[PDB]
Amino acid sequence: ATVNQLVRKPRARKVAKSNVPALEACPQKRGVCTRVYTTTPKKPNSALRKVCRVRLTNGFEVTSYIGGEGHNLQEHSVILIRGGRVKDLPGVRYHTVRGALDCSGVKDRKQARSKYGVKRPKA
Amino acid sequence: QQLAEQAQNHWNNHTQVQRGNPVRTFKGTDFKSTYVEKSYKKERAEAKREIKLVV
RNA sequence: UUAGCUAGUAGGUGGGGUAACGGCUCACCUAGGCGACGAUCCCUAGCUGGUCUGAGAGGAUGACCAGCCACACUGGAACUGAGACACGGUCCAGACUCCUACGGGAGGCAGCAGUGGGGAAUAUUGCACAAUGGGCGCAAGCCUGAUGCAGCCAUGCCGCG
RNA sequence: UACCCGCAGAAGAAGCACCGGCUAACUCCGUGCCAGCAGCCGCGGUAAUACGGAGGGUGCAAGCGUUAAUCGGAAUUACUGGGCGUAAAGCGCACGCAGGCGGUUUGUUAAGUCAGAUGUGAAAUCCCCGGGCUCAACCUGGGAACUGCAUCUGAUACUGGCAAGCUUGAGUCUCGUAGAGGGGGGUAGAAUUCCAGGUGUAGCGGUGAAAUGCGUAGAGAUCUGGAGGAAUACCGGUGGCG
RNA sequence: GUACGGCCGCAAGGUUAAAACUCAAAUGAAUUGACGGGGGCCCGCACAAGCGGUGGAGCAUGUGGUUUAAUUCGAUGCAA
RNA sequence: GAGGGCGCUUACCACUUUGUGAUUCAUGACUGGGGUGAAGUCGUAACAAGGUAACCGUAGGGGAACCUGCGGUUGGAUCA
Ligand SMILES: [Mg+2]
Ligand SMILES: [Mg+2]
Ligand SMILES: [Mg+2]
Ligand SMILES: [Mg+2]
Ligand SMILES: [Mg+2]
Ligand SMILES: [Mg+2]
Ligand SMILES: [Mg+2]
Ligand SMILES: [Mg+2]
Ligand SMILES: [Mg+2]
Ligand SMILES: [Mg+2]
Ligand SMILES: [Mg+2]
Ligand SMILES: [Mg+2]
Ligand SMILES: [Mg+2]
Ligand SMILES: [Mg+2]
Ligand SMILES: [Mg+2]
Ligand SMILES: [Mg+2]
Ligand SMILES: [Mg+2]
Ligand SMILES: [Mg+2]
Ligand SMILES: [Mg+2]
Ligand SMILES: [Mg+2]
Ligand SMILES: [Mg+2]
Ligand SMILES: [Mg+2]
Ligand SMILES: [Mg+2]
Ligand SMILES: [Mg+2]
Ligand SMILES: [Mg+2]
Ligand SMILES: [Mg+2]
Ligand SMILES: [Mg+2]
Ligand SMILES: [Mg+2]
Ligand SMILES: [Mg+2]
Ligand SMILES: [Mg+2]
Ligand SMILES: [Mg+2]
Ligand SMILES: [Mg+2]
Ligand SMILES: [Mg+2]
Ligand SMILES: [Mg+2]
Ligand SMILES: [Mg+2]
Ligand SMILES: [Mg+2]
Ligand SMILES: [Mg+2]
Ligand SMILES: [Mg+2]
Ligand SMILES: [Mg+2]
Ligand SMILES: [Mg+2]
Ligand SMILES: [Mg+2]
Ligand SMILES: [Mg+2]
Ligand SMILES: [Mg+2]
Ligand SMILES: [Mg+2]
Ligand SMILES: [Mg+2]
Ligand SMILES: [Mg+2]
Ligand SMILES: [Mg+2]
Ligand SMILES: [Mg+2]
Ligand SMILES: [Mg+2]
Ligand SMILES: [Mg+2]
Ligand SMILES: [Mg+2]
Repeated sequence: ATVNQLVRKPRARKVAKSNVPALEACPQKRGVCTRVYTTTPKKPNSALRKVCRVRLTNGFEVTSYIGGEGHNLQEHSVILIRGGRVKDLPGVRYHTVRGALDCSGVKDRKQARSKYGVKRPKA
Repeated sequence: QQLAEQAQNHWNNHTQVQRGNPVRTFKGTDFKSTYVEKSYKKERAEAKREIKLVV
């Protein structure tokens, strides 16, 4: 607090690390599904959350959530991840973009379509 | 060892269950979740706040 | 959680060299020089005007425009030259690509378009020298992918339906 | 080409996100901790404004959401502008070099500081007053600014430098006073244990109770003598010294 | 206050001192309770003092279990 | 003749070569601990005097929390 103490050693501010380190400051990254499966959340939730171990281009191998109802993802499916944490899943910090290069949109979604890559249905 | 690995292959080949006439039945109760949370601080505190907001 | 570093090193006399001062270089003499006011070593990094945010102080940042710097496939070198150790100049060596009659030769888009690639992602192998500017020329004029424009994209801002 | 004029026809032109709270906007149906949502809290286990659909609405609009990144909010690195008894935070304590800071008077100097001026701080950019594209974006004239730096001129309260001082800080000297303050060497008394011996005899010791153990090879008890080590009842005190 | 590295130590270890990963808390003080093999006071057939019981027996009754075609459903600590 | 040029030669030097360090990245049998999960086994250490007051430093011991010795602290209840 004393100004001499500061002059000798200034305020060392909080260094802050990114919580999405695999994307490397890139808004989206392409990766290949190494494994596609479902995992049980932690307490207090319960489900079979749909997730995939995916190997990005930059070499990292992460685990990515598969949003929406039903998916076509399999091994070798080339997808995009976009960052975004799934709190109730330990160590799943990326969301799989729907409508992105293999990941088909959610079938029969009529609202909030854009977040799931579904075209506007035609009458 | 070869019959063990071939039993793995047997699973890979015709493992899928043929449903009908159970040989025996086991009356248990589990395999999804047995959690009540018991910590009625949150659930009742949000309800508390929501009621204050509404009224 | 890098504490010692430095022998042309620091200074001097003299000689040499430069467009010019200088250990810039050489001989010899001195034994100095840097370092907690962070030397040295490691990592990262072009710098700035500025940009974004912020009441401000600050924090981050350095795309476009402009000033400075550095580089021209990589490693060196000089030559010409007022100016370079020189993007589309030269010599050598290396990696790669190409030609060869196998003896030997050729090339360098980080100029403008463009191609393959990488990537989440970034455009047309366009028109013109008509304006501005530049090189040469007495001048006309020639050259000018600078530049003026056009094409593509909702990428941003603004306007309108 | 900008721009201007004429024709016909509403013609050719509205999407995205969200509606539990934070957050503007609630209902039904499907579903039942499943499917799934989620930025935090959390929703979901049969009447779900939180999931999926519809109606409605809300915010935005040729955009709208998600993601990435920076700043903010974060006074959450507190220079402006934090805190340290117990929330994280006072070194175990002192001595002390560099460093920071410095009682009080005059004079000098004028470094810091201050006033002015000069040179500069490229242009663009931000900002202000106007002008031009039908407005705006955009372009643009002038100005202010560029909080900085250097030079000169001047000011002297403060800080700094220098010279002299002064005694209130600090320090010495004289006489005493109290103290388990420290080091060294002696010494005293009580007690423990042991050894020797006397008497004496059947238990001693121990715990909540017991047993292990010590005892007839005489314990335990009591007395005398001897040895040795350690700590100093009372004084003794929310007393002292450090 | 750990690893690694440095210094120190005869050794024990001391000192300096991170990071990944992870949770939405962790904490401090105080408040109302409850709880205590904490304290105090008072009371209950609470113990004590007494009397007679149940648990053994046969039977009634209800229940659990079992069985069956069904042995209808409920009650199922004290408080079935 | 002077002088130049070529050649030759020495100096400086890039490629490259050698030896030995260093440092950083990845990886490695096995191993140390850590976090998280599901809440399984052994105990019940701490929280009340938590049933042996707790904790701090150290030393030793022990399936494990821990136990014990020495010093310290109150961040200890009770004392009617
Ligand atoms: Mg709550
Ligand atoms: Mg000289
Ligand atoms: Mg660089
Ligand atoms: Mg602020
Ligand atoms: Mg070159
Ligand atoms: Mg290249
Ligand atoms: Mg020339
Ligand atoms: Mg020349
Ligand atoms: Mg050059
Ligand atoms: Mg070129
Ligand atoms: Mg190009
Ligand atoms: Mg070419
Ligand atoms: Mg291409
Ligand atoms: Mg690609
Ligand atoms: Mg194209
Ligand atoms: Mg021209
Ligand atoms: Mg030409
Ligand atoms: Mg447009
Ligand atoms: Mg909605
Ligand atoms: Mg509302
Ligand atoms: Mg939603
Ligand atoms: Mg339910
Ligand atoms: Mg319903
Ligand atoms: Mg919601
Ligand atoms: Mg701040
Ligand atoms: Mg922030
Ligand atoms: Mg604070
Ligand atoms: Mg504490
Ligand atoms: Mg504390
Ligand atoms: Mg202290
Ligand atoms: Mg003074
Ligand atoms: Mg001055
Ligand atoms: Mg001035
Ligand atoms: Mg300017
Ligand atoms: Mg106007
Ligand atoms: Mg003075
Ligand atoms: Mg005097
Ligand atoms: Mg340690
Ligand atoms: Mg508390
Ligand atoms: Mg009580
Ligand atoms: Mg009784
Ligand atoms: Mg009976
Ligand atoms: Mg009976
Ligand atoms: Mg019955
Ligand atoms: Mg009853
Ligand atoms: Mg204990
Ligand atoms: Mg216990
Ligand atoms: Mg016990
Ligand atoms: Mg205890
Ligand atoms: Mg305790
Ligand atoms: Mg023990």
